[PDB]
Amino acid sequence: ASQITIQARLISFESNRQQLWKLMADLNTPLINELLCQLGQHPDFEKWQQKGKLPSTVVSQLCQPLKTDPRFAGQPSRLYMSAIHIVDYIYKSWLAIQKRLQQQLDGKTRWLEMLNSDAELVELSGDTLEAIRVKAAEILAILSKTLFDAYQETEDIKSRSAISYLLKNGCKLTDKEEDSEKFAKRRRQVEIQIQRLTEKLSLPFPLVFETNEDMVWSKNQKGRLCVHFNGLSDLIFEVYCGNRQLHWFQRFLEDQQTKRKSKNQHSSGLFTLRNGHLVWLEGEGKGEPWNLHHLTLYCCVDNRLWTEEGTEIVRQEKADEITKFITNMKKKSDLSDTQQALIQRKQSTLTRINNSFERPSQPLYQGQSHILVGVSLGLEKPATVAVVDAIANKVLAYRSIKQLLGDNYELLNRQRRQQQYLSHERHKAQKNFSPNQFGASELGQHIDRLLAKAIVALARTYKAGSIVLPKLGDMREVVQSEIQAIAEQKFPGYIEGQQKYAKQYRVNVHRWSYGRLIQSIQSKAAQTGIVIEEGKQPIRGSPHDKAKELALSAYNLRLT
RNA sequence: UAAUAGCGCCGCAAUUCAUGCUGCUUGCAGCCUCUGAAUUUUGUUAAAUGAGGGUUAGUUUGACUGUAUAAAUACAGUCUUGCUUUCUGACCCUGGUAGCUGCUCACCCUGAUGCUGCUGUCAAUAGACAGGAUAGGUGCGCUCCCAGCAAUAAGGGCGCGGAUACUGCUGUAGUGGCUACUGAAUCACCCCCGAUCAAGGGGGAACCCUAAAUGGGUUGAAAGGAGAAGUCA
DNA sequence: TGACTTCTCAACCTCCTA
DNA sequence: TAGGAGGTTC
Repeated sequence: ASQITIQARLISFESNRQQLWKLMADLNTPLINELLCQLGQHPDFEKWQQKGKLPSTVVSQLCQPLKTDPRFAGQPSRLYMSAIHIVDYIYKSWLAIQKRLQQQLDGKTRWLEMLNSDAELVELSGDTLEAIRVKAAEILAILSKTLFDAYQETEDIKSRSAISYLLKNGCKLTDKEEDSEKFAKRRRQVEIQIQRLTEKLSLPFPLVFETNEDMVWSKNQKGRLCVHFNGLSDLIFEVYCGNRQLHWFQRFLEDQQTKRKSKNQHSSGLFTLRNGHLVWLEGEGKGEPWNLHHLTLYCCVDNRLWTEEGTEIVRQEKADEITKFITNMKKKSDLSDTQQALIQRKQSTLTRINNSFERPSQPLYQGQSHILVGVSLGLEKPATVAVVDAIANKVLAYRSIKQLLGDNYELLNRQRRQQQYLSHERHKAQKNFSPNQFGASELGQHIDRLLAKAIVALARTYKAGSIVLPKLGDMREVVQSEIQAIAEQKFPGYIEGQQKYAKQYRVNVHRWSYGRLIQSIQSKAAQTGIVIEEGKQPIRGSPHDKAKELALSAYNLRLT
């Protein structure tokens, strides 16, 4: 899985864009709005929230009686299926948050009604917690996924209270056979949250085209690349890309022509194009929306398919997941009419997958993960690295933040200054204020990408097999402890001065964005081929020592 | 006149070290000369930082094929489109006229993450006019500090009216926001005519090659994953 | 507004036209 | 015969 997206503006006639704006802003988004509302008031909605799996076909079923509606008609099949898909996945994320809120409220009402304190536990249930806690401990600690699911399932007052007590007490050899505070705070926090939940119980949507061939490519008489989409072939758009992204688009036309010249003996499905959104960006100025906003294509390209050697890897992934799909469907005896069509399409792909298109030749680097580049995140130094051997105990080479961001350091300093300025402005914004993006930029993202590129390049230089990153959850405790450590480093025991310096430090050296950095490193390493493991950053020590010990802890846990 | 102190940065040291340097002794010995790391420690007649607002489908970071090359990388060949960004420059500016609106003010007192703070010129009024990013303080900034103002922090006091949730003492008066039209730059060696849902076309200069031929070249660089939704603050 | 979190990332088989 | 648009699916 190395999916990446390229983009290119689409230029066409005004009449060619008035059709696309009206078709989408007036008919396709309202279909998504109505499909979202209907999926919410569906009777089975609370059944879905209990699970994480909205049914495969439900969003489609609510759309078939909606395609013929007076206000949702005239949409191309791809436009309709895109809207359905939009409702499934846009409303997917929507109802995911929905069942978080709705089902959390339901559980809080329920836990409030059932879970109780130690005193009420003794009064109603009255079971000795040590005995049942130790029994459950010897049941689970002595595939524990089944046991954790069982804990997730047990809801009776005594059973849920005792199993949660065992889970939160350490579920292990703890000499303190105490702390009814576990389910006490459980019920208390539940009551507070149920109180809260009792009190509180201009751009159209994109066009996801899940089929690669729904975009048909052609070369203009001037040599420019052109696109027209399935369902709208009278609408022709010209690809205004950049030369860096051009070799993808020339690959699209070449790949499509190659399938044509073989009389569809080639499997679109090894295409370097997987799908493509068709969004409208936002323009500055005035005017009818089609003349202001720039239509933009967002093609998702599996970068692994570019090389011929990489294609065989994809050729092996699909030929394995699909031959399993066949066997999974071959055990059933239902033998539906259109089901056998689906069965038919599968063996068609297997036969069509062994016909190779011309792709470049690359000896994909083989990575031995024994080397462990360890990356340490903090406040004073935003990020430091340590290339350390694990079989030995020597550090091959450290690099600090001033040394990974070559010529990008002034960027870090001015980004810290900007993050100070923007935070002061947001605090000054109070509750009533104009939009707070005034003066904001994506300098933080540029730095979080420059840093990931350098870290991965350093890993590749030393043949590193893995890059180790701190768990993002432990990034508030770590920064708080680093502030404390700096405080006692400056003021030894003068507590007043320590607090004052902590305040003044938080004023200037703001918290970094340790989510975009971990995500950008995950993207870059995955693109290059370096697997990423996660360890536990040590609480104290010098940043270089913290990085080295993180890297070693990662290997120690890998040994398990 | 004053900016003390604090806090963050950035050098500059100084020391200790290796991820260095050096030596083979090949994992030890030195060394700090570069490169870093880690302290602390100054703010030099200075080193490096450096935050008023804007302007380019700017340039550079590119693809394929071949060669050298294990690779990188180099070189040659062929192609080239303008996306979204981060810088570095260069340049422009310190806006106007119209409307529509928001807030805040009887009067005190403290003083906020409050506002203001440039150079001349003419006043010395409170404002012009010229300049203009060097712009109160420190090497450089700050919510810190200094100076004025402070009704537009919050709190306290407290006069008269009307009401008996709260009002009035309030002038565009001061500061905001919005829209519409306008002012300048509209760029990447420079200049001119143009495109800007598309368009480039010309004309110079320096330099290099070349004696010399708009003969050719060259006249800043980098990075990519985008959409949607929800939650927290 | 910032920060976080979740999700998204087809494909050949038809029938139709030229 | 060679595309274009629709169809359907866990």
